[PDB]
Order: sequence, then structure tokens, then C-alpha cells
Amino acid sequence: TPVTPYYGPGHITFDWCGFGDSRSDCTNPQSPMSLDIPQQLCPKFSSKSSSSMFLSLHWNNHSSFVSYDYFNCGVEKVFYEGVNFSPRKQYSCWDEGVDGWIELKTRFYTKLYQMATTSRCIKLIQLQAPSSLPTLQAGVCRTNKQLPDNPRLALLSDTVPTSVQFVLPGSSGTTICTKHLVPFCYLNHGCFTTGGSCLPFGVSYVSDSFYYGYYDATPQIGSTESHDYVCDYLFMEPGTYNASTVGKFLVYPTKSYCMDTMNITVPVQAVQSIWSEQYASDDAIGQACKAPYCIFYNKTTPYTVTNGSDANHGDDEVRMMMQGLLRNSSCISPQGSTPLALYSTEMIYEPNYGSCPQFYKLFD
Amino acid sequence: TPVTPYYGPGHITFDWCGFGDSRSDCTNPQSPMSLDIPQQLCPKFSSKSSSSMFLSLHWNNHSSFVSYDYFNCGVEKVFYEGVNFSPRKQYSCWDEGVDGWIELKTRFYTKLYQMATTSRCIKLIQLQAPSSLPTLQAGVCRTNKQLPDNPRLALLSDTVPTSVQFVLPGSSGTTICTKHLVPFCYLNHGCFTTGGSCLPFGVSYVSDSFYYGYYDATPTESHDYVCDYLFMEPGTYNASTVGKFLVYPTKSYCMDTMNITVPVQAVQSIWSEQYASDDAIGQACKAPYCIFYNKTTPYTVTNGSDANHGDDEVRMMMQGLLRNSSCISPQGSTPLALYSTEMIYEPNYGSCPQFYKLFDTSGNE
Ligand SMILES: *[C@@H]1O[C@H](CO)[C@@H](O[C@@H]2O[C@H](CO)[C@@H](O[C@@H]3O[C@H](CO[C@H]4O[C@H](CO)[C@@H](O)[C@H](O)[C@@H]4O)[C@@H](O)[C@H](O[C@H]4O[C@H](CO)[C@@H](O)[C@H](O)[C@@H]4O)[C@@H]3O)[C@H](O)[C@H]2NC(C)=O)[C@H](O)[C@H]1NC(C)=O
Ligand SMILES: *[C@@H]1O[C@H](CO)[C@@H](O[C@@H]2O[C@H](CO)[C@@H](O[C@@H]3O[C@H](CO)[C@@H](O)[C@H](O[C@H]4O[C@H](CO)[C@@H](O)[C@H](O)[C@@H]4O)[C@@H]3O)[C@H](O)[C@H]2NC(C)=O)[C@H](O)[C@H]1NC(C)=O
Ligand SMILES: *[C@@H]1O[C@H](CO)[C@@H](O[C@@H]2O[C@H](CO)[C@@H](O[C@@H]3O[C@H](CO[C@H]4O[C@H](CO)[C@@H](O)[C@H](O)[C@@H]4O)[C@@H](O)[C@H](O)[C@@H]3O)[C@H](O)[C@H]2NC(C)=O)[C@H](O)[C@H]1NC(C)=O
Ligand SMILES: *[C@@H]1O[C@H](CO)[C@@H](O[C@@H]2O[C@H](CO)[C@@H](O[C@@H]3O[C@H](CO)[C@@H](O)[C@H](O)[C@@H]3O)[C@H](O)[C@H]2NC(C)=O)[C@H](O)[C@H]1NC(C)=O
Ligand SMILES: *[C@@H]1O[C@H](CO)[C@@H](O[C@@H]2O[C@H](CO)[C@@H](O)[C@H](O)[C@H]2NC(C)=O)[C@H](O)[C@H]1NC(C)=O
Ligand SMILES: *[C@@H]1O[C@H](CO)[C@@H](O[C@@H]2O[C@H](CO)[C@@H](O)[C@H](O)[C@H]2NC(C)=O)[C@H](O)[C@H]1NC(C)=O
Ligand SMILES: *[C@@H]1O[C@H](CO)[C@@H](O[C@@H]2O[C@H](CO)[C@@H](O)[C@H](O)[C@H]2NC(C)=O)[C@H](O)[C@H]1NC(C)=O
Ligand SMILES: *[C@@H]1O[C@H](CO)[C@@H](O)[C@H](O)[C@H]1NC(C)=O
Ligand SMILES: *[C@@H]1O[C@H](CO)[C@@H](O)[C@H](O)[C@H]1NC(C)=O
Ligand SMILES: *[C@@H]1O[C@H](CO)[C@@H](O)[C@H](O)[C@H]1NC(C)=O
Repeated sequence: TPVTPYYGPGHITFDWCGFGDSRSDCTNPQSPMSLDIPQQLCPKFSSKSSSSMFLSLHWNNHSSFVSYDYFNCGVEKVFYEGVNFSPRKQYSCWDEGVDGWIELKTRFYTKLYQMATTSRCIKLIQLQAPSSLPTLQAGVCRTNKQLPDNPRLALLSDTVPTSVQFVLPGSSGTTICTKHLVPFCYLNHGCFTTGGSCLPFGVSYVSDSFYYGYYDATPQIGSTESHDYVCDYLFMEPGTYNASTVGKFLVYPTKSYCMDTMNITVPVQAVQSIWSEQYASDDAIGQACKAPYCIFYNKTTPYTVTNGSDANHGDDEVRMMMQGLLRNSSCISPQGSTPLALYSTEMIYEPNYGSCPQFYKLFD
Repeated sequence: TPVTPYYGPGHITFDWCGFGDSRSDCTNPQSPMSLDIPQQLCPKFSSKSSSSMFLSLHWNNHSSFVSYDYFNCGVEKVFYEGVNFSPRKQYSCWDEGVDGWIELKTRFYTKLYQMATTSRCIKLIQLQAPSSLPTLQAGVCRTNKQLPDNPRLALLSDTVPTSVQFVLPGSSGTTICTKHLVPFCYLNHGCFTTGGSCLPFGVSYVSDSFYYGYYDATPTESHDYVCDYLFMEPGTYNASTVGKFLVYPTKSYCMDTMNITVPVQAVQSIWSEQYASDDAIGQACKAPYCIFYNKTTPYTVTNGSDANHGDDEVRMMMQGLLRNSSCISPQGSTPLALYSTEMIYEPNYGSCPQFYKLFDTSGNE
């Protein structure tokens, strides 16, 4: 008798974990009305109300930034966060606009999901301040919104080449760090006018066996000088590195995602994380969560609360999807989960893993 | 009824293709004694004796380099080349050594296989020269071996920051190019002394939506030739320099898009034991994007054209491509069935049987 996949995420052994936001945070004063997951699954999630994994990479706590030290381990991984950095927030820093940060959000989750599939543990860590830091003036956003804390952007007193050393540790507590996801950011579009002349913007992360950099000294035309805050999200092995500069501008990381290694690749699972239609959302999660590294469980309805704490907590669709995490499944796929069975009532697509039933019509 | 994976590549549909070298080239004067594939499968392959996809990206024709215009389309893809750029060749250009070039080979194939999984067609194209080009002097290798023709490395007649424009086309003949695999290379390790000073080496590829760059001005003067293999959308780009050194691509792999992600298949491509091979293909061909079929024996010929054409093991493996298959995996191919007599691992695709022991009702298990 063919089985029907249950639409939503799932797990095949005990060794699974979740990463989330208010909708999976049982410490919320309105829990369990504010949850989209079953309450009994709160212990499987690393979650904080008003946070996201992207926001927490770039910022610590500020007036409208709730930063959380995300930390969890699992061969299988379910992500249900993201919404707390969306166009509703109206955030930009330099001239890149709100859409600029939705691109950076997309880049970050893309890299996080990829790196996650070869790791068990993922831990957001604070990095040590470099030793012997020269004098530094804090960077600012042109928008005067909060400058990211990571990576640090600061200004030296002079314009000559210099370098500071940062350490990506090989472990954090009992978590081994076989690699790090680290942001590399810069102000693009030519020379940057400060100290009374238009200076080259040139920064890099280097070691004996690593290089990533940016350089631009292109002159500005008339009064049109404009720069965007841009980031690339890098895979970096543990060890000691230099944050280098051709002068004036210094960029070095202050936080990273520490990850360990597991010897089998397993796609992660991401559930669409959006606001009600009162507010502006984006599709960064869906654009980041792509075969072969991520199984994306989209919503087919708006965020729709009939018995929750407010219009943005207690979506009926996601609540139904998350019931899938209560079962001990054999097959995980974009169609959802199944137990061990010969046949399926529908085609099972990729990515999938475990032992999956085959579409019954194939056997007539 | 139960099935057992047949070790070797395979195909589930009519829409498949191969990429290769002498060992799948029916134009070779010694064919079919020189083949490792069934002779009747030659028309499914884009192959040239003495070439590889890596070599052909970086070089056009020279006395030691047989460059081929690789081109083929298929949802499912079987790669069987690589050997014609191996440590046997002892190629290096600056101070990176032969190992340096094995690392670049590995980088290239990694990117090739990844990008191939969402493309149907793959076509090596000659890009047009930038329409405006100042006077240029060709770069050279310290070793005096042949400088790669792609990307071009050349020297302007002053140190003025400069850009030239290159075009990655939206199509080539009937093939649509939705993306391009393009090399970005540079000489690393500090400033480079020429024309009377130690000049910064700073080059980049830039558009309104794209930046990739390298810069170093820092103080034996040693340099390595280093490349990265970049995914780039069709369009016009600046090849920019902070002065003197100019790098721009002259060839790319043009690829289209298909709306499914299918792992590629790569078979180990090595020389006989008396020569130096590498495991770039094994290191490049990884889950989740590529299914690697390694050799378990040396390159061993009992009925072929020479000691390096007609391997018994690969010949047996390539018989898999004649089979009725519904499931393709690192264990090999099976036809449509309920149960497999052995465990099937990843990457795999199609409709795959489940491991028989999971359904045992004895229970002696
Ligand atoms: C690629 O490989 C696959 C897998 O091996 C092939 O698919 C199989 O093809 C065979 C042969 O056609 C199929 O087996 C045949 O099924 C026919 C229908 O059987 C159904 O209906 C009867 C009741 O009428 C049920 O009992 C049965 O369980 C099925 O529900 C039968 O007519 C065939 O019987 C033949 O063999 C018996 C032997 O005793 C004799 O009666 C006759 O000789 C008779 O011809 C047979 O059972 C099989 O179903 C397919 N398997 C799968 C898994 O789909 C592909 O054909 C092959 N493709 C190519 C191009 O080679
Ligand atoms: C590197 O150099 C080699 C030459 O040393 C070069 O290989 C040659 O390529 C050409 C064209 O791809 C081949 O010529 C063809 O050979 C086939 C026989 O198999 C003929 O059918 C072809 O004729 C048809 O097409 C012609 C147009 O090209 C028409 O003129 C004609 O009417 C036919 O329609 C054609 O002659 C040639 O066989 C190979 N030679 C070798 C030794 O491989 C290779 O292309 C060069 N690489 C690069 C990147 O330029
Ligand atoms: C494809 O198949 C190849 C042939 O089997 C594999 O070759 C193996 O490659 C690995 C490294 O990836 C080598 O491992 C090294 O082993 C040495 C010890 O060498 C000696 O002992 C081994 C085992 O008894 C023996 O195989 C050697 O010949 C030596 O006698 C260690 O010092 C290293 O740290 C490293 O672990 C294997 O040696 C090598 N085997 C052969 C026969 O060439 C290849 O790895 C396969 N590729 C993939 C992707 O699976
Ligand atoms: C930013 O500010 C908030 C406070 O406004 C900090 O939140 C606090 O974080 C700690 C450590 O996570 C929480 O303690 C934890 O409580 C749970 C559940 O009871 C327990 O299992 C943990 O082991 C831990 O003790 C604390 O409750 C929380 N406070 C509030 C009001 O939420 C947050 O850490 C700050 N972020 C950063 C990046 O510094
Ligand atoms: C997830 O589902 C949503 C809702 O269908 C998709 O968003 C729609 O995208 C289409 C096509 O671009 C637009 O016409 C709609 O107006 C969008 N609707 C909403 C509510 O935003 C979204 O693209 C899906 N994400 C992925 C990755 O498939
Ligand atoms: C709305 O949600 C509330 C909160 O979870 C539900 O209240 C629970 O209902 C069960 C029985 O169905 C009780 O055993 C629990 O004690 C209740 N919990 C709390 C915190 O009140 C309620 O059932 C839901 N209402 C509807 C109409 O579905
Ligand atoms: C290559 O770089 C040049 C020069 O830095 C860019 O030229 C500028 O582009 C815009 C047109 O969109 C003009 O308004 C500016 O006046 C141009 N500046 C100069 C000095 O000509 C050009 O856009 C770049 N080309 C590409 C394809 O990215
Ligand atoms: C890196 O920074 C340190 C300062 O801590 C400096 O001593 C060292 O020379 C730098 N290395 C390079 C290659 O710039
Ligand atoms: C792929 O999907 C796009 C829309 O997402 C569509 O325009 C196109 O027809 C499809 N292309 C192919 C090759 O199937
Ligand atoms: C050896 O190769 C020839 C030429 O293709 C073939 O016809 C013959 O069957 C082979 N001989 C043996 C013993 O396999």
C-alpha cells in the first residue's frame, strides 16, 4: 500500500537539530501561543525571539538588533528563521539600499546551508580582538543606522599600508572548529574621500595559504561619489590571519560561525520565514535554499494566524508542517517525510536522503 | 526481482553525453584497439586524442598542447579525461611547481562538475578580443614553458590604471550561454619588478553586478601563477588593472540551464604505472555534485593499442553505459527494481531500489 509523504521537515534519527527565532522560542512570554513548532520540540532548537542567524553574524545587541549566540549540533538540520532581517526593517548602511542587504542576506544563507551539510555542529563565536591594535576611529553608516559589529570597519589615523592579526580558533569549548564562515566586507565604487583626498579602498584577509581581497582607487566623477557596503561570506580554516590594508581603512572579523566536520554530506532543511501581509518580506531563504545542499519547504499560503499570540506568531500551515518533526521517518525529501515503505503515492524529488519509497506508477 | 549495482557509469535516458580524450576518440588511427569505451558509443562523446578539458581551457594549440573545442549536451554526463594534464607532463610556469598546477587542475574540475549539474550543454568557446586594446607585450613563464593563452597575461607600456572590456556572450551558435566558467589568474607574492620598479600586481574582473580581484604591493623575488575558476553571467565586463599588468579571459566554458540538478559522473583518468598520474579527478569529483568511479587496478592493457590505451577495468566499467538503468550511484547502475543486494550511497539519482535487509521479516537480522 503506497504511502503519502507528510509535507514538512523531518528527521531519521535522534541526531537532528533546529535553528530558529520567536516562533520556536519557548522562553517567549507568550509561549506556547507564540510557537509554530510543537512545544515539546523546543529543546531541539537553538532559537531566540527577534533574532536571526544573519543578524547575529553581523551585529551584537543594539536598540533594534536582538543578537543571539546560536549553537547547535545535528547530522540533520532544520532552519526556521530569517524574517527578523527583512525589508520591513528598512535597513541599509551605505548607498546599497534595502535591496542591497537582501542580497547580502541571500549570500549568507547560501554559504551557511552549503557549509552546514558537511558539519554536525554550528556555533556563533566571538573572536579575540587583535593584539596591538593601532589607533582607530569607529566607522559609520552614511544612513546613520547601526554599523555592523562584524566585520569591524574602522579608520586609521594615517594612510600607509598596515596589518593586524586575527585568530580563528581550532575549538570553542567542546566544539571543534574545522572551519569558519567569516564575512569579508568593504565599501565599493572607487576611491573614498577622507582626510582631505580621495584614497584607495583596499583591504584583504591573508595568510601563507589564504587570500581574499578588494581594491579600488578609481577616481570619482563630479559630485557623484557613492559607495555600497558589500560582503562576501568566506570559508576559512582555523588559524592565524592578517587583516591587511593599503591604508586608512581597516576591516577585520569579530565573530564567526565555528563548524566541525562530519564525513557524510547531508542536505539541510529550510522552512519559509516571512511576515504577515501587513509587512514587507523577502525570498532570501528560498533563493538560498537550493538543491543539492538544501531542501526548501515553502509556504503555499500567507502567514495566517487563527489561534496565536499576534498576526505574526502561530501560522497554521507551518504548524501543520512542523508536526513532521514528531515522527521517526526513513526518507526526507521536498515532498516531506515518509516511513519505511516500498511505494509512494507521488514522485519523490531531490534533494532527498534516507531510504525512500518509489513512485507506485513506476511499477504499474 | 532483486538487482545488484553494475560498477561503472550509466544512463537512465536518451539524453546523455560524454567528454573524453584518446580513449574515447574513434578518429584515432588505432581505434578501436585504442578505446576504453564501446566503439558504438563514440558518437555520444566529445573527445580528442591528447587533449583534456583543463588543458583546452588554458591553452590553444602548441607543440606540446593539443587543444580541442569540447562541446556536448546532455542531462546526464560522463567524464573520462584529465590524464593529458598530469605530473608526467612536468608543467609549471612561475614558482608554483608541478603540484601548483595539480591544485589548479583540481580547482577547475571541481567548478566544472558543480556548474555542469544545472546545465545541459557545455561548450568551450573562443571569446572575442576586447575591441579596444592598447599596445601589449606578452607575458612569459620563468620556466620558459608555454604561458597559458587563457586568461591572457600581458604588459602595458606604462603604469596608468586601465580597463579593457571583454564580452561573455549570451549564446554561441545554437547553444545558449546562461553562465560561463572563466579563469581568473595572477602572479602572487608581492610586487613584481619590471620597467624600473617593483610594481603592484592588481587585476580584477568587474561589472555593475560583479567583482573579483587580487592586489599586492608588498616587498629572491618569487611569484606563483595562481588561478580561480569563476561562475560569470553573460554580459560585458571590465578587465581592470591598477597599472602595467593586464589579465583578461580569451576562452570560457559556455553552459545553458536546465531546471533540475543532476550529478555528473567521472571515471578515474590515469597513466600506466611507469608514469606520474594524479588524483585531481578523485579530489574534484565529490558528493553532492559528482559520482566518482575510481580504478581499483593499475592502467593495465592486455588487448589494446599500447600500454596506455585499452584498460581492462575501465572497458568493463564502460559496459555499464549499454545497460538498462533507472538508478545511477557510486556503486554503479541498476534497472528499476524494489530491492538492491547491496547498499547504495550518494550521490545518486533516478528511482533507486532499497537495500534488501531493511525489509527482512526473518528476523535473523
Ligand atoms: C528494463 O528493466 C526493467 C526491470 O527489469 C524492465 O521492466 C520489467 O519488464 C518485465 C518484462 O516486461 C516486466 O515483467 C512482466 O510483467 C508483465 C505484466 O505483469 C503484471 O500483471 C500480472 C497479472 O497479469 C501480475 O502477475 C504481475 O505481477 C504484474 O502486475 C507480465 O506479462 C510478464 O510475464 C512474463 O513472464 C512470465 C514468466 O513466467 C510469463 O508469464 C511470460 O513469459 C510473460 O511474458 C512479466 O512479469 C516487469 O514488470 C518490469 N519490471 C519493472 C520493475 O517495472 C524493462 O522492460 C526493461 N526495459 C528494456 C527496454 O529492456
Ligand atoms: C588544434 O589543431 C588541430 C589541427 O592540428 C585542430 O584539429 C582539427 O580540427 C578540424 C575542425 O574541427 C578537423 O577538421 C575536420 O575533420 C573532419 C573529419 O573528421 C571533417 O569532416 C571536417 O570537414 C567538415 O567541416 C569542415 C569545416 O571545419 C568543412 O570544411 C567540410 O566541408 C566538412 O563539412 C573537417 O575537415 C581536423 O580533423 C582536426 N585535426 C586534428 C589533427 O585533430 C584543432 O581544432 C585545433 N584546436 C583549436 C582549439 O583550434
Ligand atoms: C582512487 O584509488 C587510488 C588507488 O587505490 C587511491 O590511491 C590512494 O590515495 C591515498 C591518498 O588519497 C593514499 O593514501 C596515503 O597512504 C600513505 C601510505 O602509503 C603506503 O601505504 C598505503 C596503504 O597500505 C599504500 O597504498 C601505498 O602504496 C604505500 O605503500 C600515507 O602515508 C598517506 O598519509 C596517505 O594516507 C594511498 O596510498 C593511495 N593508494 C594507492 C594504491 O595509490 C585514491 O585515493 C583513490 N581516490 C579516491 C578519491 O578515492
Ligand atoms: C543580548 O541581550 C539579551 C538580553 O536582553 C541576552 O539574552 C540573554 O541571553 C542569555 C544567554 O543565552 C539567556 O540565558 C539562557 O537562558 C536559557 C533558558 O532559560 C538557558 O537554557 C541558557 O543556558 C541560558 O541561561 C538569557 O535568558 C537571555 N535573556 C533574555 C531576557 O532573553 C543576549 O545574550 C544578548 N546577546 C548577546 C549576543 O550578547
Ligand atoms: C515561495 O512561495 C512564494 C509564494 O508563492 C513565492 O512568491 C511568489 O513569487 C511569484 C513568482 O515570482 C510572484 O508572482 C508572487 O507574487 C510571489 N508571492 C508572494 C506571496 O510572495 C516564492 O517565489 C517561493 N519561493 C521559492 C524559492 O520558490
Ligand atoms: C488555541 O491554543 C491554545 C494554546 O495552546 C490551546 O489551549 C490548550 O488546549 C489544550 C486542549 O485542547 C489544553 O490541554 C491546554 O492546557 C491548553 N493550553 C493553554 C496554554 O491554554 C487551545 O486548545 C487552542 N484553541 C483552539 C480553538 O484551537
Ligand atoms: C568599466 O569602468 C569604467 C571606468 O571606470 C566605467 O565607466 C563609467 O560608467 C558609467 C556608465 O554607466 C558612466 O556614467 C561613467 O562616467 C563612466 N566613467 C568613465 C570614466 O568612463 C564602466 O561602466 C565600466 N564598464 C563595465 C562593463 O562595467
Ligand atoms: C601581520 O600583522 C602583524 C602585526 O600583528 C605583522 O607583524 C606582520 O608582519 C603582518 N604580516 C603581513 C604579511 O602583513
Ligand atoms: C526553466 O524555468 C524557467 C522559469 O523559472 C522557464 O522560463 C524555462 O522555460 C525553464 N527552462 C527550461 C530549459 O526548462
Ligand atoms: C582483442 O581485440 C580485438 C580488436 O577489437 C577484438 O576483435 C578481439 O575480440 C579481442 N580479443 C580477445 C581475446 O578478447
